[PDB]
Amino acid sequence: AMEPVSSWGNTSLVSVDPEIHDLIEKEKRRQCRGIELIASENFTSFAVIEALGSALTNKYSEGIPGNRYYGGNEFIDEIENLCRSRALEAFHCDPAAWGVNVQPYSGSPANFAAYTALLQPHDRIMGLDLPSGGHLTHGYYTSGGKKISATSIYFESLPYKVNFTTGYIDYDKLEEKALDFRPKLLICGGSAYPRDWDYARFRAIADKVGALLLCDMAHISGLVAAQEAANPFEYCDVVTTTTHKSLRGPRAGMIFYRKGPKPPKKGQPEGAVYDFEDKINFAVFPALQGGPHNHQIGALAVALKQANTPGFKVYAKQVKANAVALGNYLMSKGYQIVTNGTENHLVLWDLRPLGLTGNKVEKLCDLCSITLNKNAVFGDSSALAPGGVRIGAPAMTSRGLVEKDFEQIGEFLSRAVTLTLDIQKTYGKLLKDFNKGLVNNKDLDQLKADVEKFSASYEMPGFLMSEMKYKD
Amino acid sequence: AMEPVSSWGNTSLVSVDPEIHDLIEKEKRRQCRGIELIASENFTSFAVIEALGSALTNKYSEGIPGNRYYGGNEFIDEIENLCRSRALEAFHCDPAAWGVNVQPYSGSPANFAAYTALLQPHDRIMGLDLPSGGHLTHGYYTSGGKKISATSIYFESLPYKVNFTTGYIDYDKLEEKALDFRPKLLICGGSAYPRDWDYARFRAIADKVGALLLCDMAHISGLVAAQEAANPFEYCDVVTTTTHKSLRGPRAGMIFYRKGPKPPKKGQPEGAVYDFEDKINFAVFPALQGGPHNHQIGALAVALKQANTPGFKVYAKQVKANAVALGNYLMSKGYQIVTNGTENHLVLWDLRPLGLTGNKVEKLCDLCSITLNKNAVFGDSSALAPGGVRIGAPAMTSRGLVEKDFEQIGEFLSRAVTLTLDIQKTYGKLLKDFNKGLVNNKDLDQLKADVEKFSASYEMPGFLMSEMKYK
Amino acid sequence: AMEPVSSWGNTSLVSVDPEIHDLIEKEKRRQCRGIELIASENFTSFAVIEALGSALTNKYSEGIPGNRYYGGNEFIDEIENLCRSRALEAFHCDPAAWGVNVQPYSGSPANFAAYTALLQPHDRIMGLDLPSGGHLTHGYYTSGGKKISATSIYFESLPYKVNFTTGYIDYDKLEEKALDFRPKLLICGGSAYPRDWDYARFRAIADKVGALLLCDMAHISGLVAAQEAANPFEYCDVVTTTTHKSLRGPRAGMIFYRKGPKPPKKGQPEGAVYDFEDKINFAVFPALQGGPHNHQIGALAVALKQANTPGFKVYAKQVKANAVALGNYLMSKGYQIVTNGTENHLVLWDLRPLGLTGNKVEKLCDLCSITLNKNAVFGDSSALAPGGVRIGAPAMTSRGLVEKDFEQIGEFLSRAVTLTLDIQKTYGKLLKDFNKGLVNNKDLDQLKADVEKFSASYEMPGFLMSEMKYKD
Amino acid sequence: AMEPVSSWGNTSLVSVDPEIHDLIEKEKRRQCRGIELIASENFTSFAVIEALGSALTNKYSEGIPGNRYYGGNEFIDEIENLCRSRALEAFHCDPAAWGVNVQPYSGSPANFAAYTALLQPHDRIMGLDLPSGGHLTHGYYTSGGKKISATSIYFESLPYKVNFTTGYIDYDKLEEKALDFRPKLLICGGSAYPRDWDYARFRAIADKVGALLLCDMAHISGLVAAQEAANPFEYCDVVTTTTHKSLRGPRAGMIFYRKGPKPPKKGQPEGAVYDFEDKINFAVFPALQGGPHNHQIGALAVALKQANTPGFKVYAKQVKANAVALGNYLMSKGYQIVTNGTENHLVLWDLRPLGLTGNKVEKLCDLCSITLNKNAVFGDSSALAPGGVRIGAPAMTSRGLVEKDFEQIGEFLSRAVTLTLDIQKTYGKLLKDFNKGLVNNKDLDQLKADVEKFSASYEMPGFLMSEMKYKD
Repeated sequence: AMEPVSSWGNTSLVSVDPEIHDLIEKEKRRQCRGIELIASENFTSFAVIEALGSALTNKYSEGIPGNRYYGGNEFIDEIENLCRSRALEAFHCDPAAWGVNVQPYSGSPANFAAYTALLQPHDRIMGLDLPSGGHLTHGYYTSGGKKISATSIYFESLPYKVNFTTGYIDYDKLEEKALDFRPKLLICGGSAYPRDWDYARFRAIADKVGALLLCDMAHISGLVAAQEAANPFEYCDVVTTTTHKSLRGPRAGMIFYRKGPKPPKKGQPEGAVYDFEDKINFAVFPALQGGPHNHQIGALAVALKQANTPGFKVYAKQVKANAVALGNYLMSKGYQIVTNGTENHLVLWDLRPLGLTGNKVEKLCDLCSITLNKNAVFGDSSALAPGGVRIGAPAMTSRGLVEKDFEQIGEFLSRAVTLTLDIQKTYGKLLKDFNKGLVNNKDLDQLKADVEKFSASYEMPGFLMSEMKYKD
Repeated sequence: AMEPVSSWGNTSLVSVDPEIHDLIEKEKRRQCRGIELIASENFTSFAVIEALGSALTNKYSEGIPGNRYYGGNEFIDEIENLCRSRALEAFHCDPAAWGVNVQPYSGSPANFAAYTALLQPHDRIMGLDLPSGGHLTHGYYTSGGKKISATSIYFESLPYKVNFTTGYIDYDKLEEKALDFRPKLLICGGSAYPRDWDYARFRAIADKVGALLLCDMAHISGLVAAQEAANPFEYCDVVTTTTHKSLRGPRAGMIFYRKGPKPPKKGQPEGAVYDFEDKINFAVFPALQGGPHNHQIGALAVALKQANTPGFKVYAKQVKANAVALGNYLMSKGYQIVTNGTENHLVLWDLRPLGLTGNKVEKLCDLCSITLNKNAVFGDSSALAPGGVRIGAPAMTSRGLVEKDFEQIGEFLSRAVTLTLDIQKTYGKLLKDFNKGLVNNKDLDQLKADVEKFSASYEMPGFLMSEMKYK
Repeated sequence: AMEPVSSWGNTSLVSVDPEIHDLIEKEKRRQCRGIELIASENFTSFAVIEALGSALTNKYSEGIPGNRYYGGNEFIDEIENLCRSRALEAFHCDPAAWGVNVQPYSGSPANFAAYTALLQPHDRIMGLDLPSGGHLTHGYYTSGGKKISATSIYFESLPYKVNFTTGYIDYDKLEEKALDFRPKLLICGGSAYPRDWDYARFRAIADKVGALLLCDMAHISGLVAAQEAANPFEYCDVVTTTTHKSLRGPRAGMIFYRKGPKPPKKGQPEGAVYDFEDKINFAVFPALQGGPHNHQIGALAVALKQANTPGFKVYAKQVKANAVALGNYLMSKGYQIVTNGTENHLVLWDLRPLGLTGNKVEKLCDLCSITLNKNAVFGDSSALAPGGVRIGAPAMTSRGLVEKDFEQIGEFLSRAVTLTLDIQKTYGKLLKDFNKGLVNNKDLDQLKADVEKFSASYEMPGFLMSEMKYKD
Repeated sequence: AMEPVSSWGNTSLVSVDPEIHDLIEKEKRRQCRGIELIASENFTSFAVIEALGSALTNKYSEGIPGNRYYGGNEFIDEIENLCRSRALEAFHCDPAAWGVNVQPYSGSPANFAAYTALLQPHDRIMGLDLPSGGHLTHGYYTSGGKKISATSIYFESLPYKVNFTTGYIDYDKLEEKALDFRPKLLICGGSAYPRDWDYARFRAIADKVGALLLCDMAHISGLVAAQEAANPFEYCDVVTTTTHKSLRGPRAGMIFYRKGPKPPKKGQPEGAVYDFEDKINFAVFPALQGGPHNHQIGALAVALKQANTPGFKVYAKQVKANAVALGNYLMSKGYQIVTNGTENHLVLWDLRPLGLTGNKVEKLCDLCSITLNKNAVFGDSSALAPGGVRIGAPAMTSRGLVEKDFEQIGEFLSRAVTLTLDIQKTYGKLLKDFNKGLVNNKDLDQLKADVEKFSASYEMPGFLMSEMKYKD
């Protein structure tokens, strides 16, 4: 006789699996007690989480609204239709001119499905170089010829770079490379670029070379929705994105695409219309994915309602103000940040004038509950180790921090790199020598204590600190 | 001034987004007031759902445990390590001989990651034909040459088929085709095959052509774990799977791969070891995916603990017994099911002797709250419309139903097919004429009321019916 | 000062390069003192050879008539236009329905240019399996997965086979395979098939799968021109060929292609015309080849004028009659030939009922001035060594031999096989042991003397035996 | 009842095919009554032509010497062995360190076989841009992305260019592009570059990216053999070539390749040996070609003996001296040539200061029996039409012309461009209007008469003007 539904199927997690419950509670405390500066990280809302953890996971719904493979989809269809319509609203798109597919499981699935829809295998693609701040999904191969990204495995990629002196995208060199290489797809957007993008110039270049133009706005999508960044939809054919990061939603992806008549073009028929919609939907399903994750789609619909509010626009402004305040604090102490400022959510800190690598600063910061990541500076790939760190404002801004709180984060960071220099001075630059300073270091222990006391004093979206298992 | 954190960030869904809360409540009612017979569907536990909706969604953890790109992953690592060890335990794998990657976002990403790891672009692949019960991810192109599956877009696929007459896999024709085509990868496993798989013969055939052998056990993984189906790990190089369907977990995928010393093969260096682990891990990340969905991984760990219990084995046996009881009931009424029985969780009902297409039955059933799906029968890819339906036992067995209950489902299905025949008699075979009978049909109305009364009488996992909005 | 023009530039070969002159003279003697049974070989006319060795080699003429890259092509254009129209005439083609490109350097270039014109890289192709009598250029990979043919390197091939019992093409199994594999191109034609081809059935199969249909008629082109074989042009979209072999011309290739209105079809616009011409021309140049070999094209024009005569049809009839006579002779001695006959220029002799490999017979025959070649039988690839030999009539028919002379060739072959059996009896079946009987063998010596006396008694086209350096 | 062998088979071309005989005679007169300035053109010897037009055309010899598929090859083997040894000797190669395959049907087949042997489909290749003086076989795709060369269809090509100001190869931009693109094969060699090549620098660049280094020496091979050009074999892995053009042989190709121990390198296993020989032979046959053209191989053997003489070195010196004399003559009259000189067999004349396109000069020259061709200048591809012409010295040098005679060619070319300007002045720059001056133009008729009288005063290799049908 089967174990009754009430026993295996309705009992709470704490009773069914205490081991996993305890680990989630330790993770909740860790999220409270640290300074989260990873620029792709955020803390999403309880309401998002409630839709994410729901019976929507129980429904297979292959196809799209109106064109499903089987039945029972009356309410899945309303949810997905509402999610699509809220996505277009949040990004201020006319539905007569733009559509969206909200089924991609995450950002990288969204990008590969866009490529699969738009290109043939082996077609040429250009994206921002990884050491210049691009993302793996935009193409990456090593100097030894090893194809790392599946984009470089299944297509033919060539990167473009920032100017090695200024840290800005070298638009003239990109134009020159694209005229030589003739990509079928030109990608803009990136993961570690501290300035806004000139989409109008990308459109000029794409038109010269005959390329499709795609923007991957994953890192900045919250700023785009809030009209706190340049609008890629004004110039790009397709726009991909994650829904987490600065949009503060669940982990998922979206693909936006143009619809309707095409703008006037050289020697090509009158009345021509875009033909992206069917290709993109078909690439997502049946080509690449299986059943949608309807709980993710439901949670995304919640996130998009939350993003299309006056409150979210104030958040987006504060994210930017906090990044500027942190960058200015660091610069005031003599530190050097790439381009000497920022226009978005992140700062790139050049550690070479300190004689440090980002590997050392990242390792020491992680030991005092500050999470950031090493990052190449000025597009360099010849340095043994990356010469900088990337630091982002979205996550701590979501916990209510404002400029003065980010200036205190700046001083914690200044303390961290001072300790890092102290270790390197005492023990040396070699990592097995540097590691000697990371154990039994009372100054490091004290910085960890200060960081955790600071972090633990702010609110937290998504769960109630007052009810968590580990409150200290 | 920013909105307080508590306002946007801690308020419940019912208050933040009443529209979406209301649609989830309507869907909750729909799930426990219908007869869910879609063979890939199941109803997972509240414990899984609680880990799924958790703060684990807030952590980026690119890499694998012990080799992460970022810091702060001390507890993510413990969760993923526990998930991996529980997956190996559920499927009775020696960790010295098998590893697993639990990051694939779903079943289809798991398969494409496995192909990326093991194959070069345009390498040849063979899998069960979609009309014979295979899955899209095993390859599919149309008679017109259109490449539908990404597997057929980026690789070179060729399907193998069931026997036209018996409905069993034709292993002799498969071996003949594999000798001619010389796949680099032979895929076993399927989505609509009602019998178990001769893995030993797949290994014999793979060895004759020097192919890798992969089993996609997505549909039967719960039966495999409970040792209620033959074990593909005994013979396959790699096993991919979903974690929902018969395994009753979250939507996610896993890739299992051999590790350690290889068994003897002529032309193989003494001491040779498998080299799958690094290639599979690398294909998942950095090649294809980005950050893992750690809430899925935590929820999967819960599901794998629940699966590795005596209770789950009782469930898996009951799923099979319910599928048999339903198949036997239909055959007792004179209906025809493919291979005249089943060895797993599903039954294929051949509707051709009735003069009915699968879509007519699927449509009428959906209007009386019975969800199944049309399905080709005996590998047929000529017929205008599929000639059968596929019915699965996992989801309703999860609501506590046993053989007698599945015999009542059988009577509901008999009534549905009778009503379909009645409409076809009166309005005709053209779908545009048939549809006229689906409106203002008092027989159809009554069948729906009966089905929903029936479905209402059983328990429901994952949420409390006593708390739902629409009772 | 430079060497005077008349010294290096006008002096005869005999004086400029006595070493090569001597070698050509030894090869001329070899050609008219042996029995040439290689089914792909012929002996061409002096008039072809005079055009082949001419000042036409000095002219670069990239492009096609009416559309060259260079000037100075007035007379080259006239020659190439003549050659094209003579090609269409020789194969009874309406020039409104068919065109031809005569620039391919040889047969294998003609095939690859056709694939490049018609297909995308990695498209699927089906041709007759090499062990079933197909050609390497139709696709060939080993059981170990080694891609041997460029066709299998750059495209995706799958072969079809003869019936393993009867030796005929298994058309039902071909249709079954084509429906599964769905090639974009189906190839017919072969190098070692003793029967004619059911082109109507290939067309029915190609239409069922939507394939283009190509005939590589290289081996039988002279028979086709003479209307002594079924006409591939009635059913195939494209026909490729060598111009040597049974057509008796220089070594070159041609690609014929349909032009003008298409036959009725589903989903095809009314008034649709074939679109092969520009693609095939462009594939030959600029895609694959460089300057045409105008001496080849001039020599080909001569051969096509010679092929379109009553006398050539009599020759083609005689070729067939001689192959049948030889096959009948062998069968009357108890030997076995595949399909128990022939309908074209060649015979496939099954040596397995004699306990012999084709390798042994080919080697002993070669030492006795009989040239043929080993060949698989009944499509077998599992054997160690091929179990048969292929024998063709075109070359010795060109020296004037008729049925009774080919029956004498049969008796030489019987003697050769009897000698091979005697050697195998004395020295063994292992090839290394067998070879011991091929040195200082009195009966081998005698058979060689008799073969060469026989061969020397016939006329020889292409050069004057009365003027050659080595007459005895 | 066959036609007698002597009738179709031994009768002379003049009797068998008067139409073709007549056209070859017209082409013979055209060759020795005009000024041949096509830099890829030459006039080969009668001795070469005698081997080219010979019974060697009758022999199938698939395989290589010592590894043939069937028999009868005793003398074909001696010829091909002698051809290969004479090729290595003419290019001063140690046969322990270099091998050669002499079967490629022409230059473009030689290149594609080398690519098939060395590379996988879609591998990256870099070669000199067509507008910068490269060859189609090195890669070519249009600005619209149309893949023109098979090299660009089956592989992934990217060109490098000359400096737009100086006309020399821009080695710095080449190294920059190779570092970004990471080709598997770097190609040097070209069709319209007037300076020598820095092979040592190409090797430095190839080593930085791990590429193979191939030289296509087709245009300069006679200079390389004569040690009148830098030696590509010192630095390249593989060298391909035509055998016509400056080497003055038949139309054929060769692939040379290193063998034996590899030179020391970092990360290179000790004792490493080259692995090209089998891959290249196998690519030529069976992968790409069928039977060798043994008449081309014999004619090539002749040409290689003629090339390895002191007389040929004086020819190569004179070719270069004649190109310099012509370039200096044009510069003395105020014309501009690219790089202000030449180091090889050709000159590039920049017509832009005159307001002329090469199209107009080439067409007017063709009308007065001067054959040259238009050519892009300084790597420009933006012009509506090329701004230069390319002029080569090999063909007229082979008819015995020396510096004084090339200065008369220079004055003839000055007269041609002066008349071209006259037509343009009176009718206009639109080629539609320009053509109005090319008919019934008295100065144009007189220049033609002066050119043909001059040309008739020189000797002619390959045939006897005293025996030709169409004398003056």
